[PDB]
Amino acid sequence: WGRRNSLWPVTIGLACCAIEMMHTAASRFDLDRLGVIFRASPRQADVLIVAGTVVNKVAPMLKLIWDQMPDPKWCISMGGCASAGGPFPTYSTLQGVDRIIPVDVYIPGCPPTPQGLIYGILQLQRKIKEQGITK
Amino acid sequence: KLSRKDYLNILESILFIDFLKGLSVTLKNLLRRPITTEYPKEKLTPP
Amino acid sequence: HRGMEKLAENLHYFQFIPYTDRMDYISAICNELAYVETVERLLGVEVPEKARYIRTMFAELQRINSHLLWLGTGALDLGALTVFLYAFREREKIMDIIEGNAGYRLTSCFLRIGGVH
Ligand code: SF4
Repeated sequence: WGRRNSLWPVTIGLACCAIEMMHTAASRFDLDRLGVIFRASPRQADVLIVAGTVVNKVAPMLKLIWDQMPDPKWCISMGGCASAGGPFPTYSTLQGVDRIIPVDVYIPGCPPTPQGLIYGILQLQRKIKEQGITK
Repeated sequence: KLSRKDYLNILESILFIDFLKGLSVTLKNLLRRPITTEYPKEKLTPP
Repeated sequence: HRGMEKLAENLHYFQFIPYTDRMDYISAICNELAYVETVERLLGVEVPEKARYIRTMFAELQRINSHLLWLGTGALDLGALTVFLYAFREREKIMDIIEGNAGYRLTSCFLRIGGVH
């Protein structure tokens, strides 16, 4: 329920979904009680949180940040833009980050509320808690 | 001849450290209930 | 760049309001006011008094909310994270008012062509 197993994610703020990310980190919601350290350097991070829409111009740059992370890693696509392309079916928008980087949790919303982002993280933890529990 | 004395000066503490101690009246008083609405335990209901 | 100007060419005027929120996502109601005020000129739509004051008031609450973010992120740039917490403490109050009335925290989608939702 409450695990000392810490998670070190890198928040990739690209659009509006990033503003809601800051509100979750602030004094109103306490995302620390869940063991989220939030390191800023991608070299020492294991969870890639894509918060915002990914433009085709940013796709090669984002993929590089992913391959540059240690192998025990997960990825959370916050909002529909990073999940499936969101409300932008246009010539310059990448329809979902899972097309260039596997994602483990999709958080719907435009943008999701701070609690929705928290529930989404618990879901990632739920997965990991029983990912090392089967085999 | 006779000459009285004054004790005033550039002794700005009569009104400067007074304002600096204002932080002790606000920052110290800011130790109230935590604004945090813990989630998953104790959710904020949407309007 | 997601093609905003090209998305408008394929949508009706009222359908573009939610896309204006996603331009300056920090002050969505302000974006809507600019757009809606423009379309209302093209279509020649008068806005009732109650809505005019609701627009003006909510547009100003967004300006405070937007300057708080610029001040909070501006403070965050030089450490002094204590200002970031206070700035966002006040932003949470403005969002509680906007969310309760518009229905969404950031992308309000409160204005409508002809008044407010
Ligand atoms: S999911 Fe919605 S709020 Fe998030 S970046 Fe995309 S359009 Fe903006």
